[PDB]
Amino acid sequence: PQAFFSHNNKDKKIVLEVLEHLRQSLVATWIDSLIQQIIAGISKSQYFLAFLSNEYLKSDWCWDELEQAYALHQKGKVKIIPILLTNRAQLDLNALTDARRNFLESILTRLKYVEFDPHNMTRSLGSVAEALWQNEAVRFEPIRMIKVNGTELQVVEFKIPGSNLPVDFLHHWDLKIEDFIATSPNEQKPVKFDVPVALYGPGPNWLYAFLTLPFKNRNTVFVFNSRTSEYICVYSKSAGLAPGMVLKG
Amino acid sequence: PQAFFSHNNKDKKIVLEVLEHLRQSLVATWIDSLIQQIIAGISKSQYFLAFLSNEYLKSDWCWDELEQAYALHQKGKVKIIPILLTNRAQLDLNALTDARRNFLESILTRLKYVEFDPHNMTRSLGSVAEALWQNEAVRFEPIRMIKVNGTELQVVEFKIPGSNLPVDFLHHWDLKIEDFIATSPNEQKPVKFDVPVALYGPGPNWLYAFLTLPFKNRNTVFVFNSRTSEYICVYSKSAGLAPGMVLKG
Amino acid sequence: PQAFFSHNNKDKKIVLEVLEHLRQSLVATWIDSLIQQIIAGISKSQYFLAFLSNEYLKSDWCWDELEQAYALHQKGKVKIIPILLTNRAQLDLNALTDARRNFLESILTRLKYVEFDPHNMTRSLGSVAEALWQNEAVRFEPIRMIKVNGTELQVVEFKIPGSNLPVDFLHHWDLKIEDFIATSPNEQKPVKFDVPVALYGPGPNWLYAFLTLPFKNRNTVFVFNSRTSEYICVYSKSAGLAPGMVLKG
Amino acid sequence: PQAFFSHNNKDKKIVLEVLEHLRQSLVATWIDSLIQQIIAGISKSQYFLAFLSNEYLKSDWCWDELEQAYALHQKGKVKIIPILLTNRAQLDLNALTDARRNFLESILTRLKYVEFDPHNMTRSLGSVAEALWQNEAVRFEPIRMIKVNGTELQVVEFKIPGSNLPVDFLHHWDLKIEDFIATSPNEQKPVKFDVPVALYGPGPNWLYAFLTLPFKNRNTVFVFNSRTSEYICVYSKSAGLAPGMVLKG
Amino acid sequence: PQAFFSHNNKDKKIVLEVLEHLRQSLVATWIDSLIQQIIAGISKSQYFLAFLSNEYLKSDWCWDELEQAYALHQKGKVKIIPILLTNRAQLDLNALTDARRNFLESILTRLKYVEFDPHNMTRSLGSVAEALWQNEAVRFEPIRMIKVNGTELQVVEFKIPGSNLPVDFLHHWDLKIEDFIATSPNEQKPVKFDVPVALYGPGPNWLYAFLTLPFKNRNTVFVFNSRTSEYICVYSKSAGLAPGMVLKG
Amino acid sequence: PQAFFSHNNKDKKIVLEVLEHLRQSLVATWIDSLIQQIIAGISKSQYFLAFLSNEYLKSDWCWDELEQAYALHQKGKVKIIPILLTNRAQLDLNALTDARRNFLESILTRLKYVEFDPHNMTRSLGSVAEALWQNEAVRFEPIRMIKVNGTELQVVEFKIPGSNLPVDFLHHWDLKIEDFIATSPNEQKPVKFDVPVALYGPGPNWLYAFLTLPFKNRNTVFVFNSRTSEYICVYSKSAGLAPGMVLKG
Amino acid sequence: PQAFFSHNNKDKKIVLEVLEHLRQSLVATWIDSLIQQIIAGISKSQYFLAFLSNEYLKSDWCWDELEQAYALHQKGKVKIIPILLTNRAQLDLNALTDARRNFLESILTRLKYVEFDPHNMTRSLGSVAEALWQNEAVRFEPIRMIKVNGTELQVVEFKIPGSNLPVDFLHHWDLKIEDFIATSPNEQKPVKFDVPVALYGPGPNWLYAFLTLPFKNRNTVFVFNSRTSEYICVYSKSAGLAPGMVLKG
RNA sequence: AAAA
RNA sequence: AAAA
RNA sequence: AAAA
RNA sequence: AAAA
RNA sequence: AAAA
Repeated sequence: PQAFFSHNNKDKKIVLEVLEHLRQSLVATWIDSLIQQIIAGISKSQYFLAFLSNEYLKSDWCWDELEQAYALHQKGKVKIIPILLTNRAQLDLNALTDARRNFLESILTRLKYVEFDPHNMTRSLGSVAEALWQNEAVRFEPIRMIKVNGTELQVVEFKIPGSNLPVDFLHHWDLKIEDFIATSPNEQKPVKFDVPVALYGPGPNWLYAFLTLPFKNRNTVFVFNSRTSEYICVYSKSAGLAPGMVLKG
Repeated sequence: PQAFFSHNNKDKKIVLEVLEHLRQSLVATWIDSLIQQIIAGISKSQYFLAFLSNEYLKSDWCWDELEQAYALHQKGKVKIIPILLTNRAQLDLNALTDARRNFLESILTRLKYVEFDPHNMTRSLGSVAEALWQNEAVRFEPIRMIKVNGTELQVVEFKIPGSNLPVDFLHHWDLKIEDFIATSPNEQKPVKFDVPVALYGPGPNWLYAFLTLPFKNRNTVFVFNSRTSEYICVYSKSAGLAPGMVLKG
Repeated sequence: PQAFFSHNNKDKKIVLEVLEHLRQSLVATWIDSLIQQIIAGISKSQYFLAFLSNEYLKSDWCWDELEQAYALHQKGKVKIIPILLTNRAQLDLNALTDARRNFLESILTRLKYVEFDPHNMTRSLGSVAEALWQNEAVRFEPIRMIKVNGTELQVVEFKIPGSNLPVDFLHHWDLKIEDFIATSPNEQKPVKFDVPVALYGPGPNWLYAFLTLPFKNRNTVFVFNSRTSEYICVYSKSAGLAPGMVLKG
Repeated sequence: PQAFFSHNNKDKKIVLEVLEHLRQSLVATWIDSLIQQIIAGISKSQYFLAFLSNEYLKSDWCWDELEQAYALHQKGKVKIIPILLTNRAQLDLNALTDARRNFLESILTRLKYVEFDPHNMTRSLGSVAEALWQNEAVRFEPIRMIKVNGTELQVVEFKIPGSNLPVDFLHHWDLKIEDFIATSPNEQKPVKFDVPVALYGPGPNWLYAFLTLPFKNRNTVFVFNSRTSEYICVYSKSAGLAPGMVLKG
Repeated sequence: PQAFFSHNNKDKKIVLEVLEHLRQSLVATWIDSLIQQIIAGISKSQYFLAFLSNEYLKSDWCWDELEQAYALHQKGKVKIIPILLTNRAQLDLNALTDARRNFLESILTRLKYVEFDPHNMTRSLGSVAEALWQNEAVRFEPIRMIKVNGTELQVVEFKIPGSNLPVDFLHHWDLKIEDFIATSPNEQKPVKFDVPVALYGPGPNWLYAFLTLPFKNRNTVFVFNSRTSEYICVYSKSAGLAPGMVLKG
Repeated sequence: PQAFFSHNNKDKKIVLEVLEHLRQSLVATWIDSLIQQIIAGISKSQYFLAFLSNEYLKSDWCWDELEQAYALHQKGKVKIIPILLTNRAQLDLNALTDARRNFLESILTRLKYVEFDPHNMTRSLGSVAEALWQNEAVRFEPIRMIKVNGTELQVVEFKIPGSNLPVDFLHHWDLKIEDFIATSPNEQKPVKFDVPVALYGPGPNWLYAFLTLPFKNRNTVFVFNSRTSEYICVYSKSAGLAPGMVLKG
Repeated sequence: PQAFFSHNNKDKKIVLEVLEHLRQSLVATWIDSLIQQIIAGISKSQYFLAFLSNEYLKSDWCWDELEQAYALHQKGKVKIIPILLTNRAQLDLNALTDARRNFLESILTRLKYVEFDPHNMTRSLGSVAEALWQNEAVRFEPIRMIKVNGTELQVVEFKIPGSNLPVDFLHHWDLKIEDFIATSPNEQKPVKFDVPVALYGPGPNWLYAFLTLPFKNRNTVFVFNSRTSEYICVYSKSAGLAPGMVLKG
């Protein structure tokens, strides 16, 4: 799923680490218009991340985007997730005009908002991630760079809400993965360059085949089997790795 | 009230934000002598801001000015507010001569000093302002650049010690306000050019009359009435503003 | 507020004295058409003074002016205050036509009239003034040339019926105090030229701010503080009058 | 309570001194229409005063005013009290028409009247106040200029008929003290300007607080305590009047 | 009443809440010389707050302050209360010299101290209040905000030691309330800005009048009557409320 | 503004003295066609002074000039001010035919006329100027021969009706000073040759600069400042007249 | 004001650019004797710009010039402003003779001097102008060329120290504008030839007048009015403009 | 009239 | 065979 | 009239 | 009329 | 064959 970030200029510091955190969660991002890019791809387009803040509301340029963002939000192409950088109590509602105020208090109630606090980032980041995935198909936890039995790998863990997926789910998905693979060691990407990749999480056989398949000629692939709770190598794109060696988890 | 700033050029990096914050507090400053300018105006001349530091006391010129400043301070013409850039414990007291040392500790104990800390910026500047307003009449908080109900205005805050003021207090005041009004947008002044000016805080009616009058032909003036706790416009020097419109606060 | 005077040339001896007393009461006066001047300004345009007299009812030009005034009075844009030059008993009703008698009786009975007698100037002038402010907001009193502490002053006394005013009340006031200030000693104006002006009577802070603000560069202003019950100087334009003098009252 | 005075110009000498007497009893008095002023305020609007006299009944304009007042008085919105300038025996009933005589005879019997005699001013004035206050709430007394211990005070003495009030009495109490205070020494008001006021009469604590509160910045306030039967200064406005002095009254 | 705080900066963290709790008790607080500030106002000047701590007893600068504080306490100008941050058993009495030691034990026995602890903070806070209010007049329990019947309000609790007060008690009271009313919502003070205030507690009528009177144009005032036990509105400064409503307990 | 005079030779003795008075008011005059001179310059070209006189009604050549002037007035190019040499009652309307008697009554009733009596010469001149400046912008008063402090000075006084001017006013102001100045002492002009001039009357600074500017190398200029109310010399042209002298007018 | 320059020929590179900026601030300079030129004009002769440098102290012909300037400075004809080309710390005081050295340490201490350094042109040039007008009347900021709405324009910005000027201040003023007007584009002058000049900065009307007259037949004049904050044209010396358009800021 |  |  |  |  |  791709995402759009609308935020005020005073908050570069508090945006990218949210921006980056979503990137390691394999969520496509585009920071910098945003309105015409809404009409792109599938009906499951994207979620508007309105980084609501006191100084954000004093920018009319920021306000008009949120106006058009909600204007086509009702028609169903997008749902807006407004993250309050500050607590709802001390949002300065008096400065806005009555039309602006009534428009703000509308969406804040009938549509669920997420509060953000820089002091406790861990629960703050998770709240946005949970809000992002709340109305979604199979989840995607951030990539963990872990070490097992002396070898290094990055694990891609995905959680399936409920138990079953639609049989034709892959037709409507929008998470082609090959653009998340780093091409150079210095390049920052969710998947490190030439680092072994492991898939974790229970799921159907077609889901697993759909994920490792684009990894050919890119990275060694590891698969986790619950029968013995271990990782299994399927692709050997680097020396010292054989297809089928086992790592004890 | 005017203020004279005595300092050495090594601590230049910190003095401007001290006086810049002080200038928004409707406090006149005079950095660049200071001795002969003491004898000017009313017996409520000024306060001597001696920015005491280890390198400050190492300069013979920086010492003699304080000597004369204290010499006529005993006559009561001026009071000195000592600012310690470095905490008193690590002050290089040994480098001074015995006559120099005995003089320095004399003012330090019998006269209250203000401890300064670059890290705790907000509280430290408040303490300096507090000492300035400690022995003064009605206070003057720094100008807050606020916007309320779609219109942007600069507010003026004043706090009165006790409950009452002398009837002839305006006779002995030295705070003419036409020297704090900006003439051009680029040059800095406590009162921004053409920006609506607001008066807040309880006070006598004659105090209000003395303040709004010099703003004629300069800026739109706003007054706060506690009966409805809202703002009232008295002067309309700009388009789109009518005398008597009410701002919700 | 402005006022339109309807009178016959034999009553010219008395209208100007009424006009002057109304002028000294800070009421704008318009003597010399009047019909099209009615539709100008806001809904609180003026109050029509019908100086009813025996000869006034004998003029065809004077009759039709009243009729159109009443025609617009029904609309509520203007109202007519009938001032009786002679007593109602001795009014020449027989000479008038049947329509004129009925029209005169309709306005004299359904709308309260004012009885005027040359013998009692003080009460008659006050009743004329009282009828002007009965349905009006905060009251104005004639300017008084009063000398206190050996210093000459003029007073602008305003009385508030009900001790409460609308918050946006000034938005609907029709009076520019500048036009009442004389630009020359020979000019006839409610406020004399270079004579200090004093404000008296209870009122909100914003009313005091609005009233004395246009006085800048025109006259020195004084206000009343009921806490100590004496006048205080707030403006220094004349020689020897610093801002802050206190004059007992 | 408000009061509307209906009288003939022959009794003009007597009504104002009756009007002035009721004014000192903190009764709002309106002399100068009267019909459309009935529809204003609360159900306890006012008490119509019919100054019945031989000449008064001889005027058609005055007669129809009483007819309208009684006609809507049967609705209970207002009550009329007849004050007889002449005694009932010598009233000119024969001059009245049969409908007028029956109408006057109807009201004079079913509704209680008050007799007025010029020689007995002291008794007659008390009866007028008693009739207004026989069917009314907490009663006041006319203001007395008394001097205790060399201090001038104006006692506002009040009485409670029954020593029991509704707990929400102040909700419908249409008595605003602000309008009864003098803004100038020459102003005719029940409360004189700058003269300290004194509260007398047993009652609930909150009743006092409602009365003294508007006096802030207006007059020095005194309150009577029955524990020592002595007065207490609670406001310090005039010179030398500290809040807390004791007067043996 | 006023209070002066002398302490060491390692105890600066814990002192403020005691001061902040004390401020809520409508008790004037002065933290930051002090020795010359003792001679001010009436003989009931303040109470000295000696926060005795093991760190405190090692400061020569802090010790000598206690000397003149105790010295003029013998004259009866001020009475000192010692607050022991640590329990008396573990005070480092061995560090002090003999002369300093005999000084400290002397003031500990003949003068009542208070025992303090940070675990049982509530009782510890109450004990300090009791010591201050033991020798004082009618008490003042800290302001509490209670939402009764859907309207927010604050209660000013006052309790009278014994049963009565001197008739001239108001003269020497140093508790003018205006020093405790906030002017802005953000700035902290015992009385919140624009919040309705209520007076609850038995007392004489003049005491009630003296309290609500300074609140005009500041906050809405409520008075408690024990006859039926609700709050009675006397002042109406906020929209939606009128003087006369009742708040059932 | 321009002025075109239409009159008969019988009133030539009085026409030029009215023209001279209007010339002294800085009004441009053209005496001796006029019909084709109407279409010249700007829309606010001039005002037709129709000197209505009985003999003028007997000269058909004068009649036809009025006919087109009315016709061109109807489109708004010019406005006619009819001046009555004789009063309305004695006007010879009977000798005029039906078409002409209907012609004049339309102007006399629908358009305001000016009454002129040679006896009240001063009032007549004022009414002529008053009508001329009634529909105009800032007015120009007659220039007086005033001596102050031993200096001969010609003062130019103006008055702003309403004390407000369009900001772009100078673009459409058809008032050039250069043609009102005298080249030789014997030449008749509103401005005397080589006599120093002054500016008086409140107004914007750009208005003052515009009026004095054409005086370079022409006359010595003075200005009036209301701060001290003394004339200020700004031009050093005549001998002994330095720029900067103070003239106590 | 006037200006005399004292410098050494090695520092020719810097002085003329200091002169160039000072000339742009409308100060006439005289670089190339100087001693006899002091007795010329008024008591406010000029400010002696002593460009102190290491080599300047090494020229005997340059030194005695300073002594005569200083010696006559005691008479108050001129005040000397010393500019330090190099810092005071490494000034070659040892090379100078005892009399010469003592003369230098005299002037350097009792009169304020100016430090100048290459690396910062802007502060160095501003500080020179700052001390240039520290003891002088209304300041004249350097001429700046600003094109507004497509119209090229040069602005002369002047600011008044304090709030008021002496009424006869123009008598002693030494800023004859005609000496700063260019006659040809090629030559350099503070005012560009044929380029319109705009007047900016609050001030009295007469001061505004004093500057515009010397511009007639020379350059187009513009005046900034703060009522609406644009520039108003009063003189038309160039085609395409006639006095009166508005240049919105 | 010291929560009337 | 889209870095085999 | 000391945020009426 | 001291940026009206 | 939905971590076989």
